[PDB]
Amino acid sequence: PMFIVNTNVPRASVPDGFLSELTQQLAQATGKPPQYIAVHVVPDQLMAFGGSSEPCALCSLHSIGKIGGAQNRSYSKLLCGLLAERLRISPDRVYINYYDMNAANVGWNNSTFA
Amino acid sequence: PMFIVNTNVPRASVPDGFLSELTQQLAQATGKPPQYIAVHVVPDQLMAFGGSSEPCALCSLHSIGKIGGAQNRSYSKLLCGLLAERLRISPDRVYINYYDMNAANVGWNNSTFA
Amino acid sequence: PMFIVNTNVPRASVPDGFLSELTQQLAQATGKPPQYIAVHVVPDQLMAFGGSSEPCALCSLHSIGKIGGAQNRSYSKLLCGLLAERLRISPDRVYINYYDMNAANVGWNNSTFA
Ligand SMILES: O=c1c(O)c(-c2ccc(O)cc2O)oc2cc(O)cc(O)c12
Ligand SMILES: [Cl-]
Ligand SMILES: [Cl-]
Ligand SMILES: [Cl-]
Ligand SMILES: [Cl-]
Repeated sequence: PMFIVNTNVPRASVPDGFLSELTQQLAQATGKPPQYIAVHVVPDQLMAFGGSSEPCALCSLHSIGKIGGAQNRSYSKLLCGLLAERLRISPDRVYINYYDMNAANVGWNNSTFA
Repeated sequence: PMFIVNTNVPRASVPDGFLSELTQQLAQATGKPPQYIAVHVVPDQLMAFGGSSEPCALCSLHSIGKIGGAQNRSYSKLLCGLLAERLRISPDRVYINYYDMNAANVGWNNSTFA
Repeated sequence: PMFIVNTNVPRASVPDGFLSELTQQLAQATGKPPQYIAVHVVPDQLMAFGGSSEPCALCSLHSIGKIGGAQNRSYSKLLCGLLAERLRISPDRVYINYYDMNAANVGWNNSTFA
């Protein structure tokens, strides 16, 4: 899977080891192997949520499967919790878009997963 | 909803109030309450449109509903007009991707909209 | 069409002319004129692939049509090859998400493709 976090929180407030923690936690939550997990954090962004420039985050999780009603609720609770605890962003200032990818539409290692 | 603009226009050329203006304009255009509108502007990007690095933008609008042929035409005029007036980006150098998101696939506040 | 690459490779390692090379190669691969190809390269990103911060890339190719199993396999071989030769990124550390966009959901020049 691929998880991206865009936030207006400054780079210095992203703690050491945050990307590894995201990798390991997504491994547990999605059940996917850590070797297949890519994570991307983008701090210092020019963003607003509800018109306010208070800390916020816009995120996306793309995955071949393991996307669905109940699963996405669980990811949101896990990921919002991480963003609140580590980046001090309130969960009502976080959007996470979920994408269930067809294997034919994910390229990796000169091929696709299909 | 969520609106993101990636542009090679420099940070100093993004006028004060641009995020506030986009928020307010998207609230009226989408009919969604301003509280639900998130905006993200990413200047200073390494980008080309048609092979040239004159001002350009790649944008996305994600919304639970309020996406469709006629509505997206209206958004495109609104958003190209704003990018042209405020960022001096020609409308023929702007791409906007529109995403009609299922409520189950938008996470917010430890849960999803479903 | 639109091609985006996010990578942890530093700005200085993106060779001069890389955006033009991507423009021309994607024009040939998609069959669309270069005037309609947009490219966005984002270096120096805080990213991990498989828990490792060795060079990697997360990419997306959005196209109105010209997306499918066999085409995406061919795009992946082409794009992994360019990233490996030009950015020295191993193909097993590249993800490319492919998006077949509906004509109604792409805005350009105050209009939509539809
Ligand atoms: O060639 C087009 C195109 O590749 C694209 C395009 C835009 C975004 C995207 O994610 C994928 C696309 O192919 O959009 C167009 C919109 C128009 O109104 C007219 C066009 O000729 C295009
Ligand atoms: Cl996956
Ligand atoms: Cl929404
Ligand atoms: Cl969706
Ligand atoms: Cl679409």
